Amino acid sequence: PPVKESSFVEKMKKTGRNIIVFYGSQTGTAEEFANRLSKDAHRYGMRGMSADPEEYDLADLSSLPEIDKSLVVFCMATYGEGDPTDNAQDFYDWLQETDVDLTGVKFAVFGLGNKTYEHFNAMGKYVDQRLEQLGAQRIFELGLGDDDGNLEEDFITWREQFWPAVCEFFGVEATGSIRQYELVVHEDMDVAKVYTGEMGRLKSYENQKPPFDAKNPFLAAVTANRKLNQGTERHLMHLELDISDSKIRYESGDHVAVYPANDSALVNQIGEILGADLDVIMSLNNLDEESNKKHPFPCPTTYRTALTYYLDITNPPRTNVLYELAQYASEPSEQEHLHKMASSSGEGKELYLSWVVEARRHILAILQDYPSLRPPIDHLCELLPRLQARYYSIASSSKVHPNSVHICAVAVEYEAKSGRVNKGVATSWLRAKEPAGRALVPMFVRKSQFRLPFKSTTPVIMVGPGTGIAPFMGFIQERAWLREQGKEVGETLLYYGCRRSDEDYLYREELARFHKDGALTQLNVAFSREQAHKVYVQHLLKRDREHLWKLIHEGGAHIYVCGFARNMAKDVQNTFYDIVAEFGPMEHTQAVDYVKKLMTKGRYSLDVWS
Ligand SMILES: Cc1cc2nc3c(=O)[nH]c(=O)nc-3n(C[C@H](O)[C@H](O)[C@H](O)COP(=O)(O)OP(=O)(O)OC[C@H]3O[C@@H](n4cnc5c(N)ncnc54)[C@H](O)[C@@H]3O)c2cc1C
Ligand SMILES: Cc1cc2nc3c(=O)[nH]c(=O)nc-3n(C[C@H](O)[C@H](O)[C@H](O)COP(=O)(O)O)c2cc1C
Repeated sequence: PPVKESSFVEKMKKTGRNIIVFYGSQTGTAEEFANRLSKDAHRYGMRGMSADPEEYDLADLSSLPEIDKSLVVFCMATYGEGDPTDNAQDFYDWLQETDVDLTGVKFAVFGLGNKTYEHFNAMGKYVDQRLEQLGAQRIFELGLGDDDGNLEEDFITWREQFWPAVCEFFGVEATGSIRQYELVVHEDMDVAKVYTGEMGRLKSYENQKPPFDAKNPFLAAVTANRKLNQGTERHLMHLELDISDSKIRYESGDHVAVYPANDSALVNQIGEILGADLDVIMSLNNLDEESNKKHPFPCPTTYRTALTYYLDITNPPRTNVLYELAQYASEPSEQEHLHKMASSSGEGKELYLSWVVEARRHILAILQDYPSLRPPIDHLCELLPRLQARYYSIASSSKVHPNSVHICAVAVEYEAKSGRVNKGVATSWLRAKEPAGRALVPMFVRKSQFRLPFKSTTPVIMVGPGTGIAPFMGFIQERAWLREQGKEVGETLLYYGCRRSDEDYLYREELARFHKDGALTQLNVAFSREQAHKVYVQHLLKRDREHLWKLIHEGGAHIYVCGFARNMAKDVQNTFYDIVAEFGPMEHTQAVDYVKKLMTKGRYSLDVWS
């Protein structure tokens, strides 16, 4: 229940703006595009602004025609079941209820989707179709960005054609380095007025007061951090975060989010190579005193702190960041390279995709491989995108561990084609937390729809290969609990998979116990590498087809699938089609409808992380 800002049309009028770009984003991709489009307004004699549809009354769209050459653009990402992003929720519901007339409104839509989902860019497709039905006229074709390929490139391609169309329609042409903030170094700063990594209110990390959430995370102490796998090929860990006194509620199936810190050595190095003093206390105030975002991140603060807690310094810099940096490359060929990274075709496009994206070169890596690139630290901090929270499937039951949130994660570390060893931000940070001054992890809980059945007699079929075992340790703790409580619990099956029982069989002992005690009716483990051929969880599902069909069709069984690989989820889904087709019996097509029907009925749940 946020307090809506005043009419954005009136705001546009007052600031002389004629184009507004709204973003339907969840993890910032769409926000960045909207901001990039809004910044483009200038290059064409127009003045724009970006905005969060949740903070406004979209009904005011009907007043947009009161501004000459007015235009509204929508950058929307599609989520769970072709649903809108949280922030675009009210807009979505509204578009369904309203009879409002938008005659004279000119709009354009760029959708962010993926093709590896049942409803590709549903949101974008809807916003674009609905706006026309209400009477608004499309000024440029709907953009169907695909994140399965390179969304960034699609955006660039769409955009390179968007503006010429807009210029042609409105009768305006092009006009051939604009900074969003100004630097204000502080000399006398009461130490108590300097942000040191809090996400929200000053000193909120130190003075913790409920309720806790994304904007006011609870600093949970790590009471446990142990190695889960037996071998050393990889490092899988299990942590326990104490949420006592936080008044935080959670149930198995929910995800726990964390705000990490970047590697100090990496931060230190970025400062070193630029010759900048990371310990300078300062602020970056928006040059547009009209905007609401007065700072790119909590200020005043030091660079070190920004680079440490507020900025992303590990993922590959996007085209516009490289483009704005070119100016700081004292070597011609390098300045040229950076400048051409944003090309929509040719060698320039090939270089960004192979040398930047594919090689996973972070900013420091680019500063090293292009020795002439020596930008001022403050302009860099303005260009780098914000550091995001990382999510994890809570690996414990709140009925058994009401005061603790468990995590099961695989540490990320790999060789990038850039030649260096890339480290996962959150997993490295977590791996380093020792129970000891106790080690704290800023966190919060995100409710999900991944839940055990309400009726305890209902059979549960769990499929979780590798790290996907995470949410299931909670389910098993819970089901075992329901039994201890004397209640009647139906069958609980676990289809787990790993490479070798002696390499990475997670929770081998715990699972063994649950099975012996009957908490786990069946412990089916696929050891993918203990023989020449691959053996995965679906092969076991196929093996037990007769019993699973009995549990599903006549037992009311609920199915759960969790893990990284989207392909694994598809393979598992395919096996269920075949099981249903065989024992119905029924044709493949009907088996597909049957299984997809289990989903819409809440009997087939997924928690895929890719
Ligand atoms: C809802 C949800 C639930 C999840 N649950 C868990 C969980 O419970 N347990 C768990 O282990 N993870 C889980 N994750 C993944 C987790 O959120 C993080 O993405 C993961 O821990 C890595 O984060 P990080 O900051 O350590 O690495 P980051 O710095 O975020 O780097 C991640 C990126 O590195 C790149 N990358 C990784 N390996 C390679 C490679 N070898 N070659 C090239 N590029 C590579 C990819 O772009 C990958 O996206 C879940 C994710 C989501 C969204
Ligand atoms: C949990 C989750 C669910 C998604 N569901 C869909 C979907 O149904 N359809 C689709 O086209 N894309 C889907 N996507 C892909 C996103 O729309 C795409 O990655 C978008 O770039 C994210 O933008 P954002 O960072 O602005 O939220 C999903 C991504 C996640 C993480």
